[PDB]
Order: sequence, then structure tokens, then C-alpha cells
Amino acid sequence: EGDILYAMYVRQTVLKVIKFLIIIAYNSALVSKVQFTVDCNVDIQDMTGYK
Amino acid sequence: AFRVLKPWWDVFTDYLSVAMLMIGVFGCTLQVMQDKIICLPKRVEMKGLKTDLDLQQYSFINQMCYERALHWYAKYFPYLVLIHTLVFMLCSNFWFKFPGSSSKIEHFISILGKCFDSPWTTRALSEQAKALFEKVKKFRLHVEEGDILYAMYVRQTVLKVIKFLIIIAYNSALVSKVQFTVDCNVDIQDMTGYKNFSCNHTMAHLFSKLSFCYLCFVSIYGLTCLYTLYWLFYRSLREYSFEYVRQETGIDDIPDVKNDFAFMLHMIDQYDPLYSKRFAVFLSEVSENKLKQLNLNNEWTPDKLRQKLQTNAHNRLELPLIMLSGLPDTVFEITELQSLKLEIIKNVMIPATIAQLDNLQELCLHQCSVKIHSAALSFLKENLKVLSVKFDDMRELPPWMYGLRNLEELYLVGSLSHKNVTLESLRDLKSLKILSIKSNVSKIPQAVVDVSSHLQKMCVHNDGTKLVMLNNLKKMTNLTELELVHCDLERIPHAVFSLLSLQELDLKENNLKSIEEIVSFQHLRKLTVLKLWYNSIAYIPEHIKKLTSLERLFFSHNKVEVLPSHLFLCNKIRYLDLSYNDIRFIPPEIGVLQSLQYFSITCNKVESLPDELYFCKKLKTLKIGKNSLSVLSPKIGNLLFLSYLDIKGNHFEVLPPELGDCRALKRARLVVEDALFETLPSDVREQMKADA
Repeated sequence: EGDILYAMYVRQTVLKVIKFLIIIAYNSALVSKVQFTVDCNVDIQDMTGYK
Repeated sequence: AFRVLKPWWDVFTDYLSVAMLMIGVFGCTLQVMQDKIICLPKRVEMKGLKTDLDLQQYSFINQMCYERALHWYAKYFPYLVLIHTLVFMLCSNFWFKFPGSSSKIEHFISILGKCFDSPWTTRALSEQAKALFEKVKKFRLHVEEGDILYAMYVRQTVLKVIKFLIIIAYNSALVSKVQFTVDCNVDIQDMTGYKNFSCNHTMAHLFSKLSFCYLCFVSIYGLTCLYTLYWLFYRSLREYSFEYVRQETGIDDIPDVKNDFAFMLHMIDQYDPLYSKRFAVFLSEVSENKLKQLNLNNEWTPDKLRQKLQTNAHNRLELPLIMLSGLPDTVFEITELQSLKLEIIKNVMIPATIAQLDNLQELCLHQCSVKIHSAALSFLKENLKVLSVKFDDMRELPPWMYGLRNLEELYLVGSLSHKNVTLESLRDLKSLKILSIKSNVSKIPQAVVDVSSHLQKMCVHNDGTKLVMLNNLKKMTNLTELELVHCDLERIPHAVFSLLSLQELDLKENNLKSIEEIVSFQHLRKLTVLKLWYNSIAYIPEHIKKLTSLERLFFSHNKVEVLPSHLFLCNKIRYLDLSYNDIRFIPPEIGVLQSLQYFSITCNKVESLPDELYFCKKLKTLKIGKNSLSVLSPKIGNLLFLSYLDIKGNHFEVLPPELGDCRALKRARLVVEDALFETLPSDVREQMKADA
């Protein structure tokens, strides 16, 4: 008289699939974002004299 | 005890509390480790901007602006979160950490686990749980008077809700307060030469992000409470009605539960739907009755019942029952018993298994409230012949006994008047032949008139109640034997004169003084037996000579001093009871009583015995008893048929050897003094005791 456990397992599997899909989708684009070197221009002039 | 008390929302709240505690500890660790404020003076090809300030001044400025500019909530956020999480954990765990309700919780857990563990629950649905029913009822009586635990839990939930509301309300505004960069203008000029400073601390952005996620957790936490709060205020968990166990298992017991009990039942059902079903069984009283029945079946075996089988008073195989809680089924296995005896056995139900006991005709009941089955009642109607019932306050009297047509003899031991006797009509008793009543009947009930068409023997022996109304006794035409013991009439009633079929008459303890009604007894020519026990009779009327049918005479324990000669005119009398009277001399006319076989004058003042007394050669029972006889006549040797002699308590000096002529009288039937027996010759005493 159960069968709810099967639905629970299906929901868990679906959640895992969705999480993996989102992970791949955004990590693929975000990995290329990072760089070793970087440049920053902030209003540190008149604070340290450089920007 | 530690696991079955957690509903799903409670588990989620516990997990959220653990996560928030971890967040607070992590925040405190990072605040101790890396939370440092860096400050610089604010207002000033681009070259360097040396401030010619030493490290000590830098540290001083960092401390100063950290105390000044940085927001108090921003600095206290880790400790704040830690404190809130600790308070939530404390208010969650105080439910079980409070011993006053913890004792009740532990007792409930133990009893529920034990009841679920018992396989007898499943057996009843389809051993030592019998004593566990006592703990079950103890708990149900003790803890239904509580409901304070429900209020405690409600207060804890309310406190959690209020804390969550306050947390959201102030954190929502306070989160936006924090900033990564900051400015402070303190009076450090003329101390460090600067006033305006721009500063920042590392954790800010991270803290911001962290705080955001923290808020989300709290939000869910609050939502959880709401659901529970709604579940607290939508179902009204103070009362729980099963309405399913009763419908399925078909048990009308276990009606409802109190506030505390319904609360705990709801909590367990939400934790597990089947634990409540398994635990509800021991609340049932019918289940307790059946478990006691099983325990009795284990206790009782047919061997024990057959051991207790014996012979009753009225020559039947009887199984006396003296203290039982019901009817063991093994009793129905033993059909050889003809009588059954019950003593002080309440709440008895007789099933159709009584039909197994075919050879049953007598039943004895002593203070037993018993009900029958339809098949049981029919079997009793068609098979029983004798019935004995003892009841004290009429509550043990089964009404269906008035419907037994084939009953022949009935015995009643219990007051009926408590004036009229509380007796139902005896119409269905179509075969009643002998009736015995031990009650306080003052006027004869009409019910007996409904049975007189075939009634032959009616006995009423009251404990002193006067039979004031004798109207119905005249209706006992078919009555052949009548006994009225202690009916306190003080005279011979006129009703007995209306019974021509009477044969034996008893008037024990009727205190008769004037017995001049013997002439009325002349209308009865079948009066073979007449009894006058325990009366104040001092004179024997001459009319007693006219009772031709007299065969037995009883006058023991009366005021008779001088017995008339004409008393011996009834030559057909075989039993003559004259003991415990004031008799001093026996008239010689007793010699004409040749048919006499019994004579007892014990505890009288008899001083001499006439020789004609020895002429009654048919005398087989001579009870002289304690009298004033000083010598024994040799003529006693003539009574070759004499079987019993009782002369103890007299003034005898030497017993004549003629006592050896009594063949039927032995030493066992000889009641004499030791010296009197020893005065006999050796041959006589040897022949009396043995065959030499």
C-alpha cells in the first residue's frame, strides 16, 4: 500500500540531475572568467597617491 | 525515549539549529582570525604618498576606528548568531530536560514500547502482558490528569516563533547597515596629526553574503514553526477518537482520551501511524478479560478439575468451585459430573459449551451473579433436575431460572422479604416436585400457587419470620410433604388442616404450647410422620390417640414432665423422640408398642425403666442417654434385634452380662462408661469388640 518511497527516490534522482545540470551550465562559463594576473583601478589616489 | 519523539518538522528544526550553530562558530573563528581593520588618512605623474607614520600609530588608528566607526552589530554578529542558536537549542531541549515532565515522558515511552513489543497484541488483533495491563491502567489514570506538558510544548513553540519574528525584523534592517569601506573622523589630530580616515575590514562582504544565507535558514525555520503552529491550531489535538480500530477490529471499548493522552497519541501517530494502533490494544477491557481467560486456561487443567470431583450431598458427581474469575473451558470437557457447585463467583457467563455436559442434573450456586447463553438456557431447561442457589442481596439471582420446565428440586438460601417475598411467578416450572426456601418470608407468595398442580414437597425454613398469612398453603392440594421450621406460628396453623394428601409434618422451632388442635389432625388420615421439634409443649392431648396413621413421633426439647398413658395407644408408631425433656417415669403401657423401633430419652430425668419396655422386641435403637438409671435390667437381653444402645450419663453400677445377647448391638453402637463396659465379663466384652 506504499509506493511513496519510489516517488521519493525519483525526486532525489531528479534533484541530483538538476543540480548537476546547473553546475555544468554555470561552471563551464565561469572557469574561463578567472585569471592569474589582474588589473584594478580604484579611487586609492589621494589615499595612496595611485589608482 | 530519544528518537520516537521527533516529528519531521522537529527534525528539520534540529538540523537547521545545527547548521546555524556551525555558521556561528565559523563566524566567531573568522572574526578572531582574520577580522582586522586597515585604516589610512583620508584627505590629501603620480608618486608615492608616504604618511611618515610608524607601525604603532597604524595599530592605534586601527583600534580607534574599529571601536568607533565599525558597526556594533557588524562586530557582534558571530556572537549574536551563536547566542540565538544556543537559546533555540536550550528551549528545544528543555522539553525533555525538565524532570517533572521527563518522568511522564519516560514512563510513556517505556509503556508504549512494552505494549508494542507484546505479541499478544497481535494475537488479540487476529503472557506477562496480563500484569502489564495494571501498569497500563495506572498510567491512564495518573497521566490523564496532566495536560501541562502540552502547555509547556505550546509555550516553547510560541517562544521560538517570537524569537524568529524578532530575528527577521531586526536583521532585515541591520544587514544593509554593514559596508566594506567606511570613514571615521576621530580627534586623533594633535595625537597622530590626522582626523579623517578611510578604513575597511576583510570579512564585511563575506559577512554580508554569510548573513544573507543565514537569514534564509531562519526564514525556513520560521515557516516550519508556522506549519506546526497551524497543526497545533487546526486539529485541536486535545481529544483523539480512533474511529478506525473500533470499526475494523470491532471493539467498542477504548472510547476516548484526555488532553495529554490525545496530544501524545497525535505526536506518536505523526511519528508512526502503526505504533498507536499497536499501543491502543491494552486500553481495551475486553482484551484484558480475554488475557485473564488465557492465563486461567494456562493455570487450570482437566486433571485438577477431576481431582476436585467428589460426591455431593444428594449422591452426584460434583465439582465444587470456591474462587474463580469465570468459566474455564476445560470444565466443559468433563461430562461425567452430575452436579456442579459454585461459591462466590461473580460475572459468570455460561456459553453453549454446557451442552457438552450431557449427564448434568444438579447445580449448586453460592453467591454467584451468572448469566446464560440461549443454547445454555435451553440445555438447562431440558436437562437440569435439581438446583441449589445461594444469594445474599438478590443480585446473584438469575431470572431465567424461573423458566426451567424440567427442574424437579429447587433450593433457595437467601432472604426474599427483606411484608412480601420478592419472588417471581413459578409458572414455567412444570415439573417442580420439591422446593426448599431459606428466607425471611412473612406472607406466603402467590408464585407457589402457580406450581401446586404438581408440587409435592414445599419447604420454607425462615430464620424466625412468622407465617402470618397461610392463605396460599390451602391451595397445595398435591402437596404430600410439608415442613414449617421456625415459622413462629405458636399454634398449629389452619392451612395444614386443608391438605389431605399430607404425609409428613414438621413444626420445628414453632414454639407450640397449646396443641389442642390434634382433633383437626383427625381429618388427615395419612399423617404418618408428625414433628414438633423445639417447642414449649408441656401437655400431650388425648386426641393424639385418634391418629391412626401415626408411625413416627417427635417431642424432643419440650416441656413434657409427665407423659400420659394414652400417648401409647398409637401402636403403629415406630419412631418415638422423647429426649431432652422432663420425663422421669416411663408408663408400662409402652410395652404395647411392639412395632416401635426407635426410642430416645437422652437428657431426661428418667429414674427407672419398666420391664414392658423390653417387650418391644422390634426396638433397634434405644437411646437412654443421660438419665438417672442406677441399675440395668437383664431383660434387655431379649432384644435380639437391638442395634444401638446409649446409656452414658447415668448412675449404673454393674452392667449385667445379658447385654451380650444383643447381636445387632456391638461396641460401636454401645454407648457406656469405661467402668461400666469393664464390669462386663471378659467373654461379653470380647464378643462385643471382636469375634474373640
